[PDB]
Amino acid sequence: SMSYTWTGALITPCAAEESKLPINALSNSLLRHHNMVYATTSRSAGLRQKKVTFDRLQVLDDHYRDVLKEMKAKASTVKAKLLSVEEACKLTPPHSAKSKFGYGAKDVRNLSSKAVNHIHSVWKDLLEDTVTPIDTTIMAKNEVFCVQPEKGGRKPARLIVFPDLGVRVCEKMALYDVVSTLPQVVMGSSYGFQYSPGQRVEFLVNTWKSKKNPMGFSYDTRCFDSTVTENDIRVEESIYQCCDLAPEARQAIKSLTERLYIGGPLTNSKGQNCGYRRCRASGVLTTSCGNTLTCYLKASAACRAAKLQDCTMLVNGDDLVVICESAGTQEDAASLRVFTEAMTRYSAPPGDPPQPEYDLELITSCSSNVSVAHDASGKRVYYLTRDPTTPLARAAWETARHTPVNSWLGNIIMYAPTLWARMILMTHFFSILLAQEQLEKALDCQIYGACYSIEPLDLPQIIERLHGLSAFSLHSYSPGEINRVASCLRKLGVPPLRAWRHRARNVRARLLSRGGRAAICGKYLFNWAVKTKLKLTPIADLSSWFTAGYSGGDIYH
Ligand SMILES: *[C@H](c1ccc(Br)cc1)[C@H]1SC(=S)N(NS(=O)(=O)c2ccccc2)C1=O
Repeated sequence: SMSYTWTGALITPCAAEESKLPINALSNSLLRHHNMVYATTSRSAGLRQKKVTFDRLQVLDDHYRDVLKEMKAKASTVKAKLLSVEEACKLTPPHSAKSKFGYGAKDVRNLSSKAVNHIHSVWKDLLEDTVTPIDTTIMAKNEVFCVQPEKGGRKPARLIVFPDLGVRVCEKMALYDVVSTLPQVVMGSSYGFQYSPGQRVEFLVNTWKSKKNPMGFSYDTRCFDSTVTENDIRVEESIYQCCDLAPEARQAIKSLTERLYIGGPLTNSKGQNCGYRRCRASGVLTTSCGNTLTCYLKASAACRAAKLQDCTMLVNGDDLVVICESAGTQEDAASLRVFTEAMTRYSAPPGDPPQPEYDLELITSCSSNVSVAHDASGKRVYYLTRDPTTPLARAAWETARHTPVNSWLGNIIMYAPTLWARMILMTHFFSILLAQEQLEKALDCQIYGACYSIEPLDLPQIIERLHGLSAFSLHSYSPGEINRVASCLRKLGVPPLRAWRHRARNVRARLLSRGGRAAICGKYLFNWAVKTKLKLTPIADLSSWFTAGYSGGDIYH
């Protein structure tokens, strides 16, 4: 069926939309080519609609059924429970989109009588009606990027589809525990959200070394959400139903699946009917879990169809990487086309066709790649990195304009061992925090889709816990990594690394002259900036951060 059907009504904005990076002294000192940084807006929604709208002609085979069978067997061993209205309300982000029935995220978190009553009535409607399509709002996402001349154009805005706040609270009650525990059980080590960046690198390296003649590849599905069929979503529901669940959950899950997940009417911000959706909604609680399960199911089946030897996959939503035994270059090339053919039959054709890679560092998955550096003793240390273009463009944007989400802080946390996060992001932001006396100001940042409130002075502790002490001592980075960073800086007009060193020395001294954690930040985060290095001893439970994915799931921790 068609992923979407449009009426003609436009996807409209609910507020003023900034698209250009304003000229600001603070952001200018980080990146000069401001004209290269932009934010997508509803003005390009039409271009995105055209791409995400198409007919899916899914054909399933024995490989697919066999894998599905094994997945259900593992799901049957999982026991999940309903969340109380209180527990679901507590997971609601402080600034989540307010309901259209006269109450908001604030009312929900505070458990206002009006919020709790509407929630109760929505829940009861789910149990009493498992057919009537639930309404959803379609909006254009505003995200920041850097222009890519070679691409031939700017990126169109992504579309987000989400139901009313009351429905979202009910999703949590019926499914938060399921999406939070089921995937790792069904997928095992292949479930990518159970890993911190370091654990991810460890799994990738160990897996790579476990092959006699390693070969790996990432598979990029073109418009994954749109390729997800009504059958995929119902198969996904059957996997959830294999769990040990309370009658109410079972009923609410069937209802949400039939009324929301498999499709429904699309309404713009003006209240007009934009059309109908018959694919995955980007903005529901099950998006990440459903996508991961679906990608895994299809990729696993396609691995068997292609007869790939000793395969090992790592899946994060639609992000997929496969490492296996090579059979020669020509044979690997033929095997990948077979893999692609199967994925296509399963309704998941490629954006870019997959390419066999024989060097681990050259495999980009989930926009990242493993690279190597050395600690103080000269020992090899593998770590996760990525091209810094987007992180830098977003850092500049967030420096000029106050934003609810601080992607720069998530980037420092996730890519703390990288030379770019250390020399540029840490330096630039601590300099600003010092200037504004906001070192103790807590900030919101997304990690695996979930929202966390983090204090920047806690960075040293967070980084040590997540990456170990080596994150503060890495040096002698690879030639490839060094060149990518250097190239990115010239393109964006970002000052050279040597200039950042000078800035860091100044920032470092200022933090050391201050109290508590500020001195620890100066000592640990900027030890790389001084020749006479201090002794980095262990600093005198972030497990919940890397347990499951929640992208588009309206989760606040
Ligand atoms: C790809 C991804 C990148 C790094 C890792 Br360790 C896992 C997966 C996608 S999946 C996802 S959700 N995110 N957002 S994140 O919150 O994991 C994040 C934020 C900032 C830097 C890196 C990762 C991805 O990036």
